[PDB]
Amino acid sequence: TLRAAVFDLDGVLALPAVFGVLGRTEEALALPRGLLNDAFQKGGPEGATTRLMKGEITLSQWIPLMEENCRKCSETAKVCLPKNFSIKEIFDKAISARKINRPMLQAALMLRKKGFTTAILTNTWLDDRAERDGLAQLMCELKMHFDFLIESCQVGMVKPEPQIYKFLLDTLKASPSEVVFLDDIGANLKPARDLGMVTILVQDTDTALKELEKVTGIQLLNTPAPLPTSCNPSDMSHGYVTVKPRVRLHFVELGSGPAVCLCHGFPESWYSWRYQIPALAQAGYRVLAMDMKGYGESSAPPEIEEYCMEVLCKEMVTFLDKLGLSQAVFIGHDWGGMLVWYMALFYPERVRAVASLNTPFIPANPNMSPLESIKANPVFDYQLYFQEPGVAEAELEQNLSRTFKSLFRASDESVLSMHKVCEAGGLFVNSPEEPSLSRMVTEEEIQFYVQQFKKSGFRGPLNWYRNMERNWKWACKSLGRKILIPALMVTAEKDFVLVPQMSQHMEDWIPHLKRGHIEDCGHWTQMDKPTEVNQILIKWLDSDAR
Amino acid sequence: TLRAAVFDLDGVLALPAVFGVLGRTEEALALPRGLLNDAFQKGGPEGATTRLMKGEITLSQWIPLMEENCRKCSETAKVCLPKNFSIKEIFDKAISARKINRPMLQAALMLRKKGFTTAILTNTWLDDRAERDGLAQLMCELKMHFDFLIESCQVGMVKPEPQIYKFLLDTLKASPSEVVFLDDIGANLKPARDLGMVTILVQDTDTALKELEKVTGIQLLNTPAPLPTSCNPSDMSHGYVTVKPRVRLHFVELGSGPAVCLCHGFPESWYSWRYQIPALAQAGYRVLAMDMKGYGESSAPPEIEEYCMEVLCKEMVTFLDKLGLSQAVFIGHDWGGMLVWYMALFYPERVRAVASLNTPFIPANPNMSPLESIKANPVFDYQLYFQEPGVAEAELEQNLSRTFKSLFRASDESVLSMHKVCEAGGLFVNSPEEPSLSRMVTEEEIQFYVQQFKKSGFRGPLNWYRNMERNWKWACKSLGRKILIPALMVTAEKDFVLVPQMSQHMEDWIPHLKRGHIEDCGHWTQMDKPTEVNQILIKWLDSDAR
Ligand SMILES: Cn1cccc1-c1cc(F)c2c(c1)C(C)(C)C(=O)N2
Ligand SMILES: Cn1cccc1-c1cc(F)c2c(c1)C(C)(C)C(=O)N2
Repeated sequence: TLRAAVFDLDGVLALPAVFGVLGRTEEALALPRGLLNDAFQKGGPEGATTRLMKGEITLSQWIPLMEENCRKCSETAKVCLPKNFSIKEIFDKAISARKINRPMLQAALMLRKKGFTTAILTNTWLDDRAERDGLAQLMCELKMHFDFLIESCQVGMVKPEPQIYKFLLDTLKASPSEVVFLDDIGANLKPARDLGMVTILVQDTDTALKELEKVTGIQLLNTPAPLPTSCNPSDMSHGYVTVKPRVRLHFVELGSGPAVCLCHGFPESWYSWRYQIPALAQAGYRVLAMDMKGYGESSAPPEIEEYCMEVLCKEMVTFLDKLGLSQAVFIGHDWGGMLVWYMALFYPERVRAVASLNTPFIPANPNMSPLESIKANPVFDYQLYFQEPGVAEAELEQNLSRTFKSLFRASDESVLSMHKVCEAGGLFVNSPEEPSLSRMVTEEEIQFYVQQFKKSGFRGPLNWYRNMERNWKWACKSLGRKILIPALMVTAEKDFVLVPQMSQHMEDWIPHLKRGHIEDCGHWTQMDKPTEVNQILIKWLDSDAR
Repeated sequence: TLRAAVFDLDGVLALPAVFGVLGRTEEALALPRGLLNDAFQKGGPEGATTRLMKGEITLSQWIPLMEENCRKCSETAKVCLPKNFSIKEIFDKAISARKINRPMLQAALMLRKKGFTTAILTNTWLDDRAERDGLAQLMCELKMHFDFLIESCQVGMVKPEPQIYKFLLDTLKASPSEVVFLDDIGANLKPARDLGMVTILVQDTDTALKELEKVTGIQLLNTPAPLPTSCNPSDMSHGYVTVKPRVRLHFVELGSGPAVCLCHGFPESWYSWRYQIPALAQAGYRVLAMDMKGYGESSAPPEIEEYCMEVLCKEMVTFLDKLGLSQAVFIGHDWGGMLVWYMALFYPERVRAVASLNTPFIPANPNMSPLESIKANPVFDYQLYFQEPGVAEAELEQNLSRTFKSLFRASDESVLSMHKVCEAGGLFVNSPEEPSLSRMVTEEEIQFYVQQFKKSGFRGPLNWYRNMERNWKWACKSLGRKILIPALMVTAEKDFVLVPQMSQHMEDWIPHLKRGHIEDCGHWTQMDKPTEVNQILIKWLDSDAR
């Protein structure tokens, strides 16, 4: 029975293959067929290319050796290479053109999801070209999805030498009959077959996957669209900044490029952005996913006033100061969404661009007390229930698993009434003791939230709702302003509290506002519709945040 | 007696002042004298500019109000503004041209060093212009050096209103006669004087500093060249990455731009780069200063083999993988310098550029055992003393303060023999019990190293020297290679072990090698000659690492 799947890189996980460009170049330059492929393999195991693949020499050292082989081959074939003939130019273009073979990667991802050990085994080189970063990026993206990456230039062995296959088997800790090995080079398949491994000769991806599906008995073709890559908390870089003596802020950090600061809502975590973190970093951004004040590994002081918007915003500015960041793009959800609009209003110099999921920008009404305003809309009753210190803490802390399982549900799964929370005595009075697991979350994801909330509970988080008067007074100072920096408002069709219609007057305050809208999306936007969130954010970041 | 110094921003800490550009524009466009300055102040406390300075409106909202005032003023003066007249263009240029008044900042820095509380008090605006980052950067650089920053647009008050001066005094927790206040606007000085503060009307910086020196009795002009900005450990962003189950790497992080990974030597810390961290981040780089494996907050497993170059380099590659970085520039010192050359040789795709301080690149000699090679040069005897597990640990751990005070000394202060360390029975056998403090370090800096080494001691650090055979075998695999990526070798004139002459054959292996050389510099390069190190690294980074 199979338990391991091994994939080649060139022509398998990445397309188009380089040997294809050797042929394509021959045809474009009208050179004899096979001339470049012949000069590339010249000397066989004793040749320049084998030395390169074994890591004896670098790619830049190899380039003139290939040029000499090309001259030798042309002399014998009684032809002339063109005037502007350049091996460097040919390989730069080929490497740059090679992209991840997305259906092959998805199949590798599905096999690993079903318990397979996966590896990439590749004949590759030590790339020291000025343009080497393109390939470093491709390898980085690919390698994260596999248990092992075995590179010929690191191990000093190449396919089709028998020892590299023995090295592979030892690395996998598997017998040959337990392995499926995919390669586009027939000669590189022979030793794996001779050892007793299941082998697939990859020409077109579709046929290769049909063979792979047949042999593993796992559906790989025609599958439902997969979710984006998520985060394993123990594999992330964890950052910590002291913003003031008693307050430290925790964040998770991934990628390079313009800083993108993600601000979660209530009662959440940096982990609420798990589906966005890998995608935004892959899109070319340095992601900083916060544990907002009162949450996770960030400090949670007990005082109400520590959670007013003015204090929270000041602390986020200090956070940027201590990291040496003059700006960040601020993306918020729920309470995080409210905070980011206020960052844009009070600290526009520090905000590269601003985006909110669900939370609209609504200016303070200077002619009405904030308590009066909240009372006017019945959907906001939960916010009145959250007022009295200790009441909501007791209900939410009673059974953490029940709390998160009852809260984190899709629009067509909610056990929460929301109407008359105070009158009914709580949010969960008509909710089961042992809620079913929502289709959005796994038990493991629920337990992460349970583990995080064991540290500080719900006091700090609830305090975000306990500064209505304080926030109203501060917000009133901004009434003559407009938000004129790049801005995006993302509405969720099925958020029954933060309804899309509530955002309708935003253009009055944010004339250049851009929008996104997610159909069949509830309150927990990032985990409800991660693919759609990623598409909207990446498109907006690339056009408006640079 | 004075204990607080307050500085204005425009025309005091930053030059040239904006009001100067209003005058300069008038002259360039041959407009009536004072026309633009008059339209700028139009309406006094009731005008557009006061509203802007109080934070009622943003800079982008203010621009058309200023345009209207300019039209009104021109109509009255019976003149016409030019065809291409633009307030936005005038202010963008002015803000962009304004730079930090370096001698004023140095004086503020000296006063704070001598126990003064320092603050910036400024009439400023909420900047939402597309080009706002330039100013966000300037404010960031400036604010870090002061106890307080009071901005008119945040507090809703402006100079010369009396309340802002009362707010300042309350913020400083000081009586008026205890404050010296510097401003380039005479009208903005009057309320501070009326309260009883010492005031200085800033025209030219030199005269302002003479007045400031006279009143405080502290030398501010003609001072010796100050050291670069250092790091306060509790004010840094601290990062943590698990590279494998039992190994976590700690780093300090500052700035934005291309990733620059700093790798210290033996027996050091991320803190050895304290003078480089702020300077490189200010130069436009994202600095990652490591605690190398075995040190500080990084893991320190006991096994010798955990510290061989192959393992250390693999872990640094995983470190990049987990942070989502395809490359970093690697800068090393001592053992860190050896590691970075090997990163360049084995992982060139992951190394944007490579630099070493003191440590030359010397290829393995395949015809001689590494132990034989070390024996040939008497200056390397300390490395033989470090071989036997437990011997050097006992001496180095006996008295941490004595260890660091004896080690960290300039070339003309060393109590260390280095000749016949084994024979004499130790490095400190002819060293005092209570060494004097070297001119390079403070007692506080020594205690930081003492505190760090209390966690794991010297086993992990010494193990870096205990892999001669293992490193020699691995290094031999790279003998056919050349380092062809951007590289810098920095020699230190007075390093008596890693002598400049030892680097003389490097061009044979690194043909495109760039060099730096520091006169009167010992082994502890970063703290010995921080200004010179900063100059060399920044110049090389900007030309070769992008
Ligand atoms: C955040 N929160 C805490 C307790 C209850 C909520 C909460 C807040 C909302 F905006 C919202 C909801 C719950 C549902 C799912 C009903 C919805 O459709 N919108
Ligand atoms: C790093 N180290 C640990 C114990 C002793 C040293 C050590 C290493 C050196 F390369 C070196 C020195 C000490 C001095 C200061 C003599 C010098 O000029 N060069």
